[PDB]
Amino acid sequence: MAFRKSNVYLSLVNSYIIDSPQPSSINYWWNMGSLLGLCLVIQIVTGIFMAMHYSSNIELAFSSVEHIMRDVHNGYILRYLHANGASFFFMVMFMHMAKGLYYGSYRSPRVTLWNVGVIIFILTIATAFLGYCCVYGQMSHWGATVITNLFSAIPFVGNDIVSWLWGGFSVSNPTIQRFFALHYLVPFIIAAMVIMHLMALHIHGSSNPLGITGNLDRIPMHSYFIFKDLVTVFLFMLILALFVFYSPNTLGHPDNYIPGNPLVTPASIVPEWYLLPFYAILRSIPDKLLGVITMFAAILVLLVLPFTDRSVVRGNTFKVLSKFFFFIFVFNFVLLGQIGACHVEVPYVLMGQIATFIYFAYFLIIVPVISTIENVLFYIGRVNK
Amino acid sequence: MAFRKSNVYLSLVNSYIIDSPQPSSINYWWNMGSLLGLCLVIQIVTGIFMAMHYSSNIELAFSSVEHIMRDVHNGYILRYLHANGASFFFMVMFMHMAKGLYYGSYRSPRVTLWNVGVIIFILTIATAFLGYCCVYGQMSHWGATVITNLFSAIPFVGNDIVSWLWGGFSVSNPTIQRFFALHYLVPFIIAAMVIMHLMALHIHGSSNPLGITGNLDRIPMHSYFIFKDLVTVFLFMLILALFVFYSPNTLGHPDNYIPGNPLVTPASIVPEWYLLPFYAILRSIPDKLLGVITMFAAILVLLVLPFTDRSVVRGNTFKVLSKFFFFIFVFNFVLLGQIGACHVEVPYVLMGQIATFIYFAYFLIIVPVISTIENVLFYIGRVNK
Amino acid sequence: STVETFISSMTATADVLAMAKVEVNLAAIPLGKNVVVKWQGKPVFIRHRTPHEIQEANSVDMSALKDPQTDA
Amino acid sequence: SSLYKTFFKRNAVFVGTIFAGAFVFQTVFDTAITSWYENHNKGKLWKDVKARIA
Amino acid sequence: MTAAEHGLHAPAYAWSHNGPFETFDHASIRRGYQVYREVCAACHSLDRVAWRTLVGVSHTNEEVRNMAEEFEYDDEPDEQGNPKKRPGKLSDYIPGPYPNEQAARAANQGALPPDLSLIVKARHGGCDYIFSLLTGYPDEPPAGVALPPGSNYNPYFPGGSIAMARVLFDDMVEYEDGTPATTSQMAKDVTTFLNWCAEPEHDERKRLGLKTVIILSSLYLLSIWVKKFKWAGIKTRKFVFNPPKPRK
Amino acid sequence: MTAAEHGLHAPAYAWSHNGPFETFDHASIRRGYQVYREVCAACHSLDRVAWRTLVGVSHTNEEVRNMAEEFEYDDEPDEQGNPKKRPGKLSDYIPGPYPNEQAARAANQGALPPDLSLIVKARHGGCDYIFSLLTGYPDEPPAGVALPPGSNYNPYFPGGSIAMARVLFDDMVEYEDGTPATTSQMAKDVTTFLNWCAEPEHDERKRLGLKTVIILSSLYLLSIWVKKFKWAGIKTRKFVFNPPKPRK
Ligand SMILES: CCCCCCCCCCC(=O)OC[C@H](COP(=O)(O)OC[C@H](O)COP(=O)(O)OC[C@@H](COC(=O)CC)OC(=O)CCC)OC(=O)CCCCCCCC
Ligand code: HEC
Ligand code: HEC
Ligand code: HEC
Ligand code: HEC
Ligand code: HEC
Ligand code: HEC
Ligand SMILES: COc1c(O)c(C)c(C/C=C(\C)CC/C=C(\C)CC/C=C(/C)CC/C=C(\C)CC/C=C(\C)CCC=C(C)C)c(O)c1OC
Ligand SMILES: COc1c(O)c(C)c(C/C=C(\C)CC/C=C(\C)CC/C=C(\C)CC/C=C(\C)CC/C=C(/C)CCC=C(C)C)c(O)c1OC
Ligand SMILES: CCCCCCCCCCCCCCC(=O)O[C@H](COC(=O)CCCCCCCCCCCC)COP(=O)(O)O
Ligand SMILES: CCCCCCCCCCCCCCCCCC(=O)O[C@H](COC(=O)CCCCCC)COP(=O)(O)OCCN
Ligand SMILES: CCCCCCCCCCCCCCCCCC(=O)O[C@H](COC(=O)CCCCCC)COP(=O)(O)OCCN
Ligand SMILES: CCCCCCCCCCCCCC(=O)O[C@H](COC(=O)CCCCCCCCCCC)COP(=O)(O)O
Repeated sequence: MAFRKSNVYLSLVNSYIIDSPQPSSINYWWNMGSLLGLCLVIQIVTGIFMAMHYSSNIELAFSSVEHIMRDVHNGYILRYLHANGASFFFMVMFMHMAKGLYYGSYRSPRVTLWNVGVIIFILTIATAFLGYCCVYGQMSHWGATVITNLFSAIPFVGNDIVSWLWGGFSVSNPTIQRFFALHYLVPFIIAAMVIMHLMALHIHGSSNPLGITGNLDRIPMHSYFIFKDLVTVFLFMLILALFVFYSPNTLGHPDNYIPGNPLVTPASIVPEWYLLPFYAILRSIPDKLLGVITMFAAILVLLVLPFTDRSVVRGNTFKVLSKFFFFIFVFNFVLLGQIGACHVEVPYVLMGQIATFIYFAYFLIIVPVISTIENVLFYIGRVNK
Repeated sequence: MAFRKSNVYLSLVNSYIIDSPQPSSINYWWNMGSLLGLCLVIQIVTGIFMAMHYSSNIELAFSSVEHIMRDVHNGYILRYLHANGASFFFMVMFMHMAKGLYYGSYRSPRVTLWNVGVIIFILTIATAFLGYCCVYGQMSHWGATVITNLFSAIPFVGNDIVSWLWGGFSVSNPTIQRFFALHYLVPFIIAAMVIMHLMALHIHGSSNPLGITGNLDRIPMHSYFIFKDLVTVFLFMLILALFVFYSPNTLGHPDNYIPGNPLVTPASIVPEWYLLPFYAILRSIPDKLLGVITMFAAILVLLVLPFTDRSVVRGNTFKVLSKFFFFIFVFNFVLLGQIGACHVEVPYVLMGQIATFIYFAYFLIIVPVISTIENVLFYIGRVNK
Repeated sequence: STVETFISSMTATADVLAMAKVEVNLAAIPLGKNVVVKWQGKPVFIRHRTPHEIQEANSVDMSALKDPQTDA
Repeated sequence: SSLYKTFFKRNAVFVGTIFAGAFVFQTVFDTAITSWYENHNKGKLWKDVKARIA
Repeated sequence: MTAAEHGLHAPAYAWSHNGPFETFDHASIRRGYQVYREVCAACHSLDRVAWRTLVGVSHTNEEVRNMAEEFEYDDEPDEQGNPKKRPGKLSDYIPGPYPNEQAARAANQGALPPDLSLIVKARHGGCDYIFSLLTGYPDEPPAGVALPPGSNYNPYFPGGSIAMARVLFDDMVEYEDGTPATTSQMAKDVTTFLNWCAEPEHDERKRLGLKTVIILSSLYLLSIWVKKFKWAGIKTRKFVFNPPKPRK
Repeated sequence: MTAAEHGLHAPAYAWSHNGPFETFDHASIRRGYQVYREVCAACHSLDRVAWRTLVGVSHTNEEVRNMAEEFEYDDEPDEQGNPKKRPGKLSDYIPGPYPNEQAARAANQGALPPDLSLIVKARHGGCDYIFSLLTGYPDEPPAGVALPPGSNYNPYFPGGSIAMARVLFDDMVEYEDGTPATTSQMAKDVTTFLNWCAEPEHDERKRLGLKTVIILSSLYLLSIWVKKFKWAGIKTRKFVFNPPKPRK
């Protein structure tokens, strides 16, 4: 046989990116996976070449970031690529998970793939939070303080857990040093989970935007989806180059260029832009413990998703009401982000509570009821009696 | 079928550490691989939990190491495990490569396995050197200086390569910071190369100490070699616990507790104990460029090994002269280490040159000639005419 | 261009090129004094010589030197 | 086009043509874009200010 | 919050360095440094701006050297361990007027004057906010506002009550080039200078952005062509189906 | 090198903390601190030893507090930014006698006295080397050695010529417990104290070593039993072979 098939190392390259049978009807929404892989490689390479100049002391963190942006040759390129690419990493990941919810890729036989995806999502949120605290600006310090006090809400144990996390009594030098070590560490766990994700994908192949089988008309990976992914790679690099070179500090928060001061609290403490729906979910609950439980349940309710989709056809392509309520859900998630960006004021508390309820009601009540009604409507539309 | 066979993730755990067919005659020398895996996990876990307290500035490196050994709870356990476990990592790796040379595991069909082993060996030497320079003692600073000036020996380009490595004009703050970043990075490349090593092993299975096939009497991995590896794991932890808790600073060099001073040169600059044969090979050549080329050729001459072993039986088990000259080679390697630990004095220069020549003559002249003579001797011993 | 960016980011930064040169004063160092400074991460010996030390320097025969070199 | 396949037939001369094209393109594109970016900002750069200061 | 705690919205002034192609006005940066040194530098540090960054940007080599040699920095001590001073050089940083935080809070009625190295990048609105802050003090606060004594009013500060004084008056500095130095002129000059101090890469960032956007747009259109090319065998593929003989 | 450049080999003194079970002599550490403070501390810093490490090791709580309050450290400045001092506390470090390196080289004829926090762990020989260094000065150097003026001889230093003076004489300090304070007694006490300063974990390190070696030896013997147990079906396995009927 061929050398790409008989060699031990090149057989994986073959069976994953050369001769992988892909369904020939998949559109550009089946390209966000390759795009996330490229953006992860961007994050790791800029992280290494920018962490060769970073000193993680609490008295030397912000000065070393400014040393990168001023004294290091092309260091502004590195930091701006790194932060804005983390923003694009979460945006492409949100689009990828929306592709997962829409076309029904979570359903059987792809439950393992969906669960490893949710694990990757949790690890990526953790990585972004740790790296945002490594800047040690104003928002970095106070966001670390608020999230660890949320961990202090745990009954009978929590204060000692938080003194363990801090490595002291408040967010201090051991906290920033261990956040830098963990933040260097967790992306390699993300890379291992990505390899496990690709294995759980490869044992059944991709889905298709129709929700029927794709075993009939398969076309290879090579040259077809290689050049289709190359198209979206160049578009992604174009938009990233715009938001790096022409308007770099748009997505960030301007308070992060104030150095970390434990005495001055800011006027409005807000995380970076993508953690705002989860921050709104947590802020909508009038309790600390129930708030933390609801914030983690807002990700575990993605795990309870394949067991509630009672639709007998895969994906929302050929269904009306499920497609409508899907876009209700997407614009609700955007409204959660925008509620979280605001203050704790009338009527944003009541709207945050209603928006959290519509989030959990979509994942727990709306999907099974609308899928059951859509099944019975498909049946009685064509069966006569 | 069973769940350990039908699941995607547990099938790898099955086919590697549960139902892997091992030859039933392999002795305890086929246990150094599991021992190296355990010692790599030790190095990584102690590296993370000790790099949560490490600040990599040149003015704050040695003080942070002493902060680990004094102020951090159980930090002396972490540093002593880490340094002495790196010493045991190279000792078990030397024993593993000697198992490879002795029993002929380099021969066909295992050339890919041997080449990935040599790549792992080079990456591990690089990791140990970078982490030894991260201490920034006296030996750390001056060893970094000598090795990078050896990189300045390269014609027409080398000075700019060294100004690129240093990040300046001598071993300074950017050098120590990038050595810490690279030293955090390269062990994950070692883990990836270890996974590739296990793949290239698994496509043909282990050898056996007889040099014949082992396809006839295979016994599984599980409970048999699991508990045999558990025996040597507990012995390895026992000896590591001795050299950590009762005599920790034996293997190290006492000059490394002097802080890094660029003005004072030491009386004798010596690397840590295992790089001494390679340092002796390089010091034996009266030229800088030929010295660096000979030092890298002393590892690439392990790659030229399967093409010179002209013995028709696998391994030195049933051959007299090859076994004798193998132990000549092993004690020559020890003599290289002991020559390198000494000064540049009469007669250690002449003995270093003779010992380097016997090293390269074993890998290039002694093995093919003795294997040819042993083949003809096996033939005419039993064939009558 | 990507390789240029990620490799030239590891070269000597701006502030370590700022301290590449020292500008020691000729009028401030006395005659019979030696000045030892840390410049460019290296020691530098500085001396104001007398003309008799110049005459001692340029009149030693080259065969008393394993690497002969004139004073200028 | 035409019958010339001494550029496209052999992959050695084809990738050598692509490399020589990029080698010219780096220099020409950089010089042209620096000239345009300084022509668009006439009067604002330090060259014009240093020429203005007597 | 009301509009008073949030502060009034700074409007859209048409700066000479907005837009994806316009660079800084380096003569305005030179005049902004002059207004900085003669007004702000009594009370604002500039701790992250080295002297060498002004060489070739707003001043020549000898101008920066003769401005840095007016200041005293800490030399390495002498042969008896006595601490000594030295005149500045190109590699040092611009020194603040205050030796520590407590001297600043003592000399400014408790309020700490923030370091202005990143102040146009650490406020929302940015350039427009700094300009409207400087030129926004009323002659008298609106009727019904009880200021705490020692504080001043301008609506652009969040809360209304600021602890700065109105420090831009008509012709308090003289310009080297003879530009009429009114309040708005000096405020525009220092806001351009602080934009330089926060973003010294701005010129090279925009020209490398021009190169990168041109090359990636060309690559994106070329890749659209090659995708439409190599998929042409699959887009135009056709299927006919005559149903087979049912006897088999 | 000759034996002169390498230095004479320090012999094997039988310390009270050698061996895998013996700990430090804490009364000897207390007396070693007294000899340190009254002899060495004029010229040797101890920069890495905090005051709190002596509490419960060689002194009580109030003794360390009343020894630390004799020294002055840098307080945070007052409400006018003036620098002020404060008496020491338990969280500070033991201060050196010299404010910087140049004062040390000025007061000691050019030679820099090394910091003694790790000096028994940064010399080959260790305890034996420090003890033989202190008690090794001859009354006069051997015949034919031209010492550079201002330097002293003892054979244990590498090169023979050391820039230290012989600073251990008979009964220059008085001990609190009434021990006869000869030169060798004081040298043994300071070498034990410097062993404590380099290795404060030494006591707990040896007892955790005892626990770990006992548990791992028991695990190693138990694992040998379980390996001989689960392989018993394979060691005793037997094979007989009657060769098959050749017609097939
Ligand atoms: C925000 C930062 C994200 C950074 C990620 C960068 C990549 C952005 C990805 C956006 C995306 O993937 O959307 C895909 C969406 C669905 O695609 P489809 O397969 O149903 O359409 C087949 C096409 O006609 C085939 O036509 P063809 O394949 O020959 O060319 C496609 C097109 C390439 O454009 C794109 O990839 C998306 C812009 O080439 C062009 O002609 C462009 C002309 C300038 O494309 C569409 O057709 C648009 C439908 C509405 C989507 C709106 C998205 C709002 C979120
Ligand atoms: C060293 C390896 C490294 C890796 C790998 C890495 N980063 Fe980072 N990251 C850093 C460093 C260093 C910083 C702080 C310096 C900075 O912010 O510019 C940082 C900062 C960040 C920030 C804050 C940026 C800012 O300035 O506000 C975000 C967000 C972030 N990382 C996200 C990610 C994500 C998402 C990934 C991958 C999934 C990732 N990082 C991988 C090194 C790394
Ligand atoms: C953070 C992850 C990390 C990993 C992974 C790691 N180390 Fe280290 N290592 C360190 C740190 C931090 C130091 C410096 C602190 C110290 O020496 O105690 C160090 C120091 C060392 C030293 C010098 C020890 C001394 O004190 O002299 C050696 C030798 C070494 N590492 C070898 C290795 C080897 C071999 C591996 C794996 C194959 C490895 N390290 C993996 C963090 C790591
Ligand atoms: C929470 C959901 C989820 C997350 C987050 C997620 N994935 Fe996926 N991924 C999927 C699903 C589901 C599929 C298959 C969907 C289908 O084919 O219908 C998939 C498919 C893929 C594919 C195959 C191509 C494709 O688009 O189907 C790649 C490659 C991939 N993922 C990589 C990644 C990478 C890299 C990350 C981030 C590190 C990631 N994924 C994060 C759920 C997820
Ligand atoms: C360059 C030589 C070499 C190096 C270095 C090397 N290996 Fe191996 N390894 C081998 C060879 C050869 C074999 C096959 C043994 C044989 O001949 O049957 C092997 C086999 C193994 C095995 C299977 C168990 C065994 O004993 O054979 C493991 C596990 C293994 N290697 C792990 C490692 C790990 C882990 C490292 C370092 C991280 C490593 N090896 C480094 C050559 C090497
Ligand atoms: C009278 C002393 C004084 C002078 C002179 C002075 N400042 Fe201020 N400035 C202050 C003080 C005090 C603050 C702090 C205001 C506060 O914290 O409420 C301040 C704050 C600022 C702020 C931040 C305001 C905010 O709300 O964040 C800016 C911007 C500023 N000054 C610009 C300037 C500029 C430009 C100059 C030079 C023209 C200047 N200042 C000169 C005292 C002064
Ligand atoms: C006269 C001033 C002086 C006094 C008093 C003094 N020292 Fe020293 N000591 C030095 C100098 C100078 C050196 C280093 C000299 C050299 O390097 O040649 C030194 C070096 C040492 C060294 C290491 C020498 C080496 O070669 O590594 C030790 C150990 C030492 N002193 C211990 C002590 C002890 C213990 C005391 C108090 C009991 C003490 N010293 C008191 C001046 C002094
Ligand atoms: C030929 O027969 C075989 C055989 O086939 C096999 C497979 C093996 C087995 C081989 C191995 C076990 C080697 C495997 C080694 C690896 C896979 C390397 C992986 C190493 C790692 C350390 C994985 C990385 C994991 C981490 C870095 C996680 C650590 C994270 C921490 C500690 C986070 C801490 C932070 C907090 C907040 C808790 C044999 O031993 C063997 O001979 C009998
Ligand atoms: C479903 O079909 C598939 C499919 O099967 C696959 C695999 C992919 C591809 C997906 C990926 C490749 C994502 C996987 C991503 C990873 C495994 C991340 C790997 C990245 C790293 C391990 C980090 C990179 C590390 C380096 C490059 C090391 C070198 C770095 C440095 C800094 C060394 C420099 C130092 C010096 C001294 C020069 C698809 O896109 C795809 O859809 C078409
Ligand atoms: C690990 C990182 C994952 C990133 C996801 C990237 C997904 C797309 C990868 C594109 C690879 C293109 C190879 C095609 C190929 O070799 O076809 C080869 C030849 O094709 C070409 O020469 C393509 C021209 C050169 C394109 C170079 C693109 C480099 C920019 C890559 C930017 C992203 C890294 C085989 O083509 P053929 O079988 O039709 O004959
Ligand atoms: C991040 C990776 C995580 C783990 C996933 C594993 C997938 C790895 C993908 C690597 C793809 C590129 C590898 C190409 C190597 C192919 C060359 C080859 O196989 O030739 C091999 C020899 O390989 C070597 O000597 C060096 C291999 C080192 C590879 C280090 C990268 C030829 O050997 P052959 O297959 O013909 O067997 C005949 C037996 N005598
Ligand atoms: C570069 C490679 C790095 C190493 C990766 C390869 C080695 C991975 C070894 C992993 C061993 C531990 C995995 C055992 C978990 C088995 C559970 C399982 O497979 O059930 C999966 C579901 O798994 C999940 O939901 C999340 C698993 C994430 C794993 C996170 C570690 C169900 O699988 P299945 O479809 O066969 O079940 C049908 C029901 N009868
Ligand atoms: C994560 C990999 C770490 C492997 C360490 C192996 C090196 C041997 C030295 C260990 C000394 C550090 C522990 C210690 O100081 O304990 C000391 C006791 O000694 C021991 O029990 C060590 C026995 C090791 C058994 C290994 C079991 C395998 C566990 C795998 C991980 C879940 C201190 O005990 P104590 O703090 O008083 O409770």
